[PDB]
Amino acid sequence: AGNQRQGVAFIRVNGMELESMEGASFTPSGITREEVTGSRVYGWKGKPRAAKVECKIPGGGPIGLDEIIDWENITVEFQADTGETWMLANAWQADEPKNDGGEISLVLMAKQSKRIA
Amino acid sequence: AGNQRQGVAFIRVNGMELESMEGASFTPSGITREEVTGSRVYGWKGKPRAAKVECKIPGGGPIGLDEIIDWENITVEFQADTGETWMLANAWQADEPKNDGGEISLVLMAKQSKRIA
Amino acid sequence: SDISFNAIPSDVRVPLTYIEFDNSNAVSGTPAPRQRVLMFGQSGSKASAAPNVPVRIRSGSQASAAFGQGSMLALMADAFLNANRVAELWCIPQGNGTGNAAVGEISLSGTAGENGSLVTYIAGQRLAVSVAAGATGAALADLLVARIKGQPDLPVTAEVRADSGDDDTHADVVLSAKFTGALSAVDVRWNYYAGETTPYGIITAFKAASGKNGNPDISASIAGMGDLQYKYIVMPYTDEPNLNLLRTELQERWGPVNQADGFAVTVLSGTYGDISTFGVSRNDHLISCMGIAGAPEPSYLYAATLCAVASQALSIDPARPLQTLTLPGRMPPAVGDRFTWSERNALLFDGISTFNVNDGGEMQIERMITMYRTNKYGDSDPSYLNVNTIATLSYLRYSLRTRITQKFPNYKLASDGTRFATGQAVVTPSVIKTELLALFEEWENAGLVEDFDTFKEELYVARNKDDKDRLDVLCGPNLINQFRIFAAQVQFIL
Amino acid sequence: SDISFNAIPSDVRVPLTYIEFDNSNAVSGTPAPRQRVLMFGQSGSKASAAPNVPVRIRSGSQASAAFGQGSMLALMADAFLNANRVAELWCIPQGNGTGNAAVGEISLSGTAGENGSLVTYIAGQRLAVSVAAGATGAALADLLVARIKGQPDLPVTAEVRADSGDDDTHADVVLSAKFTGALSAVDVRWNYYAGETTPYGIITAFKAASGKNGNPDISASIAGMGDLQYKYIVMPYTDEPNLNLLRTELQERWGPVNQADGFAVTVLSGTYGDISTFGVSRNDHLISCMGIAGAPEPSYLYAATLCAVASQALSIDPARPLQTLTLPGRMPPAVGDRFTWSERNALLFDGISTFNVNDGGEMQIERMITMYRTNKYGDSDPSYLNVNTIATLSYLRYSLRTRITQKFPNYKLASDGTRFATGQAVVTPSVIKTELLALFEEWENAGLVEDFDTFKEELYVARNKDDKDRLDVLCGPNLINQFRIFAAQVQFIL
Repeated sequence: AGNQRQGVAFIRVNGMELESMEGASFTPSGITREEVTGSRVYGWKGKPRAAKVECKIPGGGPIGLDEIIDWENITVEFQADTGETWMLANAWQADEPKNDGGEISLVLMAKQSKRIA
Repeated sequence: AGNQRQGVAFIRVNGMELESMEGASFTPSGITREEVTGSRVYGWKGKPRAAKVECKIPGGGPIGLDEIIDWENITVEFQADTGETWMLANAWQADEPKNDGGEISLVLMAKQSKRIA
Repeated sequence: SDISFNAIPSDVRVPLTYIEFDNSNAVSGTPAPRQRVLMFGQSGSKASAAPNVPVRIRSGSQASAAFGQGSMLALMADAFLNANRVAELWCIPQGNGTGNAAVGEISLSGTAGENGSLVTYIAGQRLAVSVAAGATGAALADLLVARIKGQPDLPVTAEVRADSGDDDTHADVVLSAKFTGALSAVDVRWNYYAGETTPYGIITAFKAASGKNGNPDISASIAGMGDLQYKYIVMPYTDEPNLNLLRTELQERWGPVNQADGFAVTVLSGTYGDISTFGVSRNDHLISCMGIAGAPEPSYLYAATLCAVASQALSIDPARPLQTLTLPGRMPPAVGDRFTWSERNALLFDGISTFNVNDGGEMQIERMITMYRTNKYGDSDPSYLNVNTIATLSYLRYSLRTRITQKFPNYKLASDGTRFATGQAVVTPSVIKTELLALFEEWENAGLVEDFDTFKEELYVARNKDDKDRLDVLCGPNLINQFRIFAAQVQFIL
Repeated sequence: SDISFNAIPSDVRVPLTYIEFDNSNAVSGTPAPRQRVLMFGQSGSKASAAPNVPVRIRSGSQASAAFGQGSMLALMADAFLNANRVAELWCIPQGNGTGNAAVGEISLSGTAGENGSLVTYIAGQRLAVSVAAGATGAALADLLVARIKGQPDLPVTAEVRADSGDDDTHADVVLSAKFTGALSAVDVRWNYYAGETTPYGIITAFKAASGKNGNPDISASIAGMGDLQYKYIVMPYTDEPNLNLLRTELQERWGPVNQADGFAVTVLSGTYGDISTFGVSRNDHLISCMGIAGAPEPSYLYAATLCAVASQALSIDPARPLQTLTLPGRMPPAVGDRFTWSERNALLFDGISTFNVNDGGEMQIERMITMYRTNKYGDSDPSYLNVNTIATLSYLRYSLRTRITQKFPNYKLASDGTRFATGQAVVTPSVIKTELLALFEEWENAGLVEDFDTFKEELYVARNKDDKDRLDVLCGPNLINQFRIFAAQVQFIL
């Protein structure tokens, strides 16, 4: 809004909004720039990057864990409470999913994310 | 001032002052001196260094994240509240930008910084 | 529409490959906004281009068709395109001027007593006719007339004439130019290269015309140029009435109002004294003239080639000196007609540029300077002397304009020390100070300015107390030096 | 209106960027109320500035245009601006004085027997003319006259003259200054740097004028200065009638009534005895003079440079000694014309400041002291000696005035011990006591005063028993010392 800052974020997979915990991460897909020095400082150098979305889901919810561990081609939407939205298409569930005391960690990853709306 | 010490720092990119969090870093560009010992202590040895500016920006602000991840040739100005100013020209956004709970980390980097004003 | 296609319909639907052959070597019409040049020249009869109207020329054949074969402008355009194929070329024709079309006559007499060849150089073009034993002057004149009629690029027409009670061998050829003007006169030589000689018993002579012609007026042409930025201008007419208008227009464009920088390159052909007098007379900082004596080719060809080379070199880099660049296809004068070291030094001190002759037959630029010699009060002034200075100043102005109009499209002005805080799109004189410092860093890294601390200490940015919407800045750059003179002293021990 | 714009209209509405190039290097007109200085100087003919009227000068070209090229004031302003670009500069022209414009003649005779060069230094300006084998003195004189006419910054005019029954080689050049005064005479040298010599067979000599000139009156100029506070004043006229008026005005300003502190910096050129006599004669604590013998450059240039350097240094800090600061662009005298250690020590004991020559060719300040030498009863007095003392006293007075006028704009006075209670805006002598103690703490932290307990014990604040609206305070500060002499003794063991 006029002075509103981002306090919470919403993550939606295939239209189902996920019961996400506090502290949800988001890494846009782009170019990672490194540093080059020889006898002096010369410039930077690029490296491709992949979009990542991280969150935590309580256990026993509407969405089962077997469904979570079987996501290969899904649509992930990351929306901030202020109104900023990013869309991830053909995403997949990466890393090892674990149910640690009712906490399930999602590492939903995609090869390209664009800022819609 | 007469007894004023640095309490806060302001970072401005292309004239837009950034909404920076507490604890903003700044590494001047110069020569890093190492240590040389053989059978005795002989002296030091140099190595080039690159200017770095680090800060954090809240999510949902006036400046979008897509703009942040697309900075290749920008002007970065680091000014202390007391009056010390450093200018970074032809800077770029380095490392991986992440939106972790409304926090965006900037690693704005340049190959040379001079103290203006 | 960049490539002009012939006999290929624009509405073709058969999927295949269409290949055409054309002898003329056209130039790609890629826009070059930073390399727009303009050329002034005369057009002869049978021309299809309206006078005082600029037209884009991209091939020699197109120029010849538009301005007529053998015209001044067509030859100048061909010379420019034979050396620079990257810059935009615009040519605007002129009128006809005042004077007479006659330029002189070539007198041939005597009889040849041995086999040989007769080589005549008219306007820098070699014309060779075989000479047989016992041949008379009249037959050689007829062969020369036929050869001249064969050549379509000569800006002269030749007719045979024989009269008087002299021997039948004598017969002189009358030459008439294709246009009227001060540059209609041409040069005639019979031996330029080594191993060439007149056959024995043949007497050759050339008598120039007595009348004097005048260059056509350029007021309509200078008024109809347009509003584009022509960075370089080619003016062959070296006369006071035209140069005054050109200087007025250029100095009106050079001012902070128009900001459309322009430069003019001219070449003057004549004796050393005349060149020195002209250079002393003119005191403009926007025109550079190169003096040459006894040039086999007309002056405007040299002017076109020099302007093309200089434009390309300065567009590549505005600070690199023009010290050893060569002019392709331009014949240097004779050995006895070249200026000595003292003459070249005096010409450089008199505001006249000088050239040099390579170890072979190539002609190379030596040093390019402007006509500016005297301060406003009458003292000597080394500023505005080298063409590199003007080029660098123009580039700096363009870069500053681009940076200001790009980084700050439309902002709001506030005084220094006011508390505006984050978010607002206001500009403080300190902001402009920092942006100018960054631009200066870019300039220094590009290799244009040398000293940074002095520039920073001499900077001053402030608001205007009357306009309230105008920001006044006073800056001084230290233009970098050029490597010109290498003085050495050798102390041998033997 | 801080930046003077040329050819740029003040009423422009097209939104764009306007860029102009100007050769003159102007100085920003930022106000500097604490660094206002005034300069006295003569103006030659063709001047456009009204006499006895102060004008703000911000560039060398503006000064030259206003006071005429080659004038004393223009050269002084250029010298000041070449070393100090932060202080406000005000220049007030003078009249013409009495005397004659002739300053001497340069006599050249003989013939050159070898190739070489002739270098003549007139008023500290190098003038080199090429010398050819067999050249006569008359030709060299003509070349020298042409070179002098070429140089517009020389405050002399040169004419050639040849007569008498001597050889045709002999021909002397007559020099005439651009203004009349005691400083119109100049110095002429033929060899200043190493590796320079007169060509063999050439005899050169200089004969100075016999008449004596007088400095113009400054009564109108000193009356028309205004009411501003000129902290530093440049006076080149070293004569008793002018210095008496300057001393009267300065001591009237130095008093507690006017409170507009001012200082004057002068340079006297002459023999050691004359400098010593002048220093002994003058006994003022508001004027500092530096003595120099055999100076290639005129005295006022040294005065301007020294005043600029001293003003900047004292404005940065009033307590830092002036021990190693260098004077940029000022040529030191010859090796045999520099004062020895004993001469410098005697000059310092005689109230004359001394300079020093750096390891290279740079001239540096050695120690700056005032003319004050003698107590009122005739005894010796070390007070009011160093310029740092006067600067510190002026700064302390200004700071105390500012603090009193700021913390207590308009109050009401009550006696000590009265019961006024909270709320009322009355002031007690104890309040002023505490405020003075706090200001003294600030002064000590700033690095100006050393001892606090003694200052507190010597303080005394009381009301006046007659005015009833005036508070009388008597305080004594302990001005901090400066590190001048480092005495060492080495006891080697070998």
